[PDB]
Amino acid sequence: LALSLTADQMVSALLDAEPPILYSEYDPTRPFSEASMMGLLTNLADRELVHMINWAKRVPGFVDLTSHDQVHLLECAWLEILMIGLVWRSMEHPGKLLFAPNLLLDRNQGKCVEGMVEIFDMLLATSSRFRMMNLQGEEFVCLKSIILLNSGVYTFTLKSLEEKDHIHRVLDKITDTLIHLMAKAGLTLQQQHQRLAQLLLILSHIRHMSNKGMEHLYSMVVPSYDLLLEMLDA
Amino acid sequence: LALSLTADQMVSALLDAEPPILYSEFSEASMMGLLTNLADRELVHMINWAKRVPGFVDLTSHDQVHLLECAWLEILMIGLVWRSMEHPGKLLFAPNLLLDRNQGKCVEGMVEIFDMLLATSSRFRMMNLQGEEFVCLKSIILLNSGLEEKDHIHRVLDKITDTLIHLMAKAGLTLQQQHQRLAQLLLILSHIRHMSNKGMEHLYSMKSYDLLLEMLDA
Ligand SMILES: Oc1ccc2c(c1)O[C@@H](c1ccc(OCCN3CC(CF)C3)cc1)C1=C2CCOc2cc(O)ccc21
Ligand SMILES: CC1=C(c2cccc(O)c2)[C@H](c2ccc(I)cc2)Oc2ccc(O)cc21
Ligand code: NI
Repeated sequence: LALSLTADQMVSALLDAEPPILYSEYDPTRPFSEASMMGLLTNLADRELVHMINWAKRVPGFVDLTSHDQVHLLECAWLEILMIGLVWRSMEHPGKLLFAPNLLLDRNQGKCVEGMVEIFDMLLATSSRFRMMNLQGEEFVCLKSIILLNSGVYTFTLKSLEEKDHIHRVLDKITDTLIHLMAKAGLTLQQQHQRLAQLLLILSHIRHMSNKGMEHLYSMVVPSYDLLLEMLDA
Repeated sequence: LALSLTADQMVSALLDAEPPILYSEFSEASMMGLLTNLADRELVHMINWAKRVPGFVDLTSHDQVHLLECAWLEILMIGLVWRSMEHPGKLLFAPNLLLDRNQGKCVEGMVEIFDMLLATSSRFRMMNLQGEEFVCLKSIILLNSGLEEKDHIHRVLDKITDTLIHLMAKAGLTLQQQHQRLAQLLLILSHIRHMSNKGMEHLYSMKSYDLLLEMLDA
C-alpha cells in the first residue's frame, strides 16, 4: 500500500521506522590503538546493521520486493546508510563525529587508524553541509530511504522489470513527499526545486564516501550477501 | 556573467560548448591501447569544453584543476552512455568502435563496469533523455563532484537546476512531473559516481593534477 500513502503518511511511517541511537562498548582502554579503535567501531557498526535490516523492512515499498532484491539493495547501500546516519547525528557537534553518545571523535583521533583521516574529513564536510542547509529530520528520513532504494536499482525478464518500475514509483513518491515538506515549510516553487536538487547532489558525495570507505575497509568484517539474506529472513 | 543568463541562454551556451565525437585509430592490451588512445584525445576536448561552461572560468586555476581531477572519468562515462542510447546492448566508444557486452570480457574485470554502463544507457533510453538535459547533467557533474568560490559554485548549480525545470515546463510537463523527473536525473548521477570510482579502481589495477594543470593553462 506504499503507492496509496499521502506525503504526511509517508513521513509518519519513516519516522516510526527510525532505528535507535546505540552506545559503544563501555569504558575501553583510552587512549586508542589502531586495532582497539577499529574493534569498537566494528562492534558498533555490526549492532547498527541488525537495526538497519528491521528499519528497511518498514520502508514502504521495500517489503513488496523479492528477498533476493531486498538483499541486493541492502548490500549496495549499507555503508551509505551507516554514513548518512553518522553525519546526521554529528550535525550539532562541528569538527566532531558522534559515532555514539559515548564515542564523540574529533579529526585528530581519526589519525589513530591510518587512511581513516581522509574519510573522517569527508564525513565532517558533509555534516557541515547539512548544518548549513538546516536539514530537517523529516527530510533526513526521506534521503535515507532514497539511498536504500536508489543505490542498487541500476545493477539489477518480466519479474525484474516489474520490480524496477515499482522501485522507481516509490522513489517518485518520496520525491513528492520531499516537495510537500518544503511547500508546507513555506518555500517558494523555485526554492523547492533548488533545495531538492541540493539534497540529491549531496547523495553523490555520500556514494563517493561509501566507495572510499569500502576500499579503506578492504585494505585492513564486511557483511556478505549470505549474512544479509540470513538476517532478512528473521 | 553566468548568474545573469536565462534558461535558454544557459542551454545555448552548453550546446555550443559540446565537444565533437571522435573516432578510434583483440587482445587485452590492444583493446586497452585503443580505448586509452581515444580517452586521452577526448580529454583534450573536455578541458576546452570545461572552460566554456558558464561559471567555471570565474574560478581560480587551482580550483578548475581540482574539479576536473575529480570529474574527468564521470564526464567521459556520461558522454559514452549518451552516445550509446540508440544501440541497446552495445557501447559506442566511437562510430568505428561499437562494442557489445561479450567483447568487454576480453579485458579482465571490465565486464562488470561494461554492465553498469549499459544499465545507465538503458535507463536514459527509458527516460527519453534529451540533449538539452544531457548537457546540463554534464555541467552538474563538473561543478558538483569536487568560501566565496564555494558559494559561487552553489549559485551556478542553482541556475542549472532552474534551467532543467524550464526545459521540462517548456516541454509541457506538470509541476509534479517536473520535480519527479529532476530527482530521477539527479539520482542517476550517484550511479555515475559509483561507476567512476569502480572505473578508477579497475584502471589502477592495470596502470595527474600536474598534467591537468598543464593542459588548462593552454
Ligand atoms: O572515449 C572513451 C570513453 C569511455 C572510455 C574510454 C574512452 O576508454 C576507457 C579508458 C581508458 C583509459 C582511461 O584512463 C587512462 C589514464 N588517463 C590518462 C591519464 C594518465 F596519464 C589518466 C580511462 C578510460 C574507458 C572508457 C569507459 C569509462 O571508463 C573506463 C573504465 C574502465 O574500467 C575501463 C575502461 C574505461
Ligand atoms: C562510517 C563508519 C565507519 C568507517 C568506515 C570506514 C572509514 C571510516 O572513516 C569510518 C566505521 C566502521 C567500521 C567497521 C565497519 I564493518 C563499518 C563501519 O565505524 C562506524 C560505526 C558506526 C557507524 O554508524 C558508522 C561507522
Ligand atoms: Ni512543484
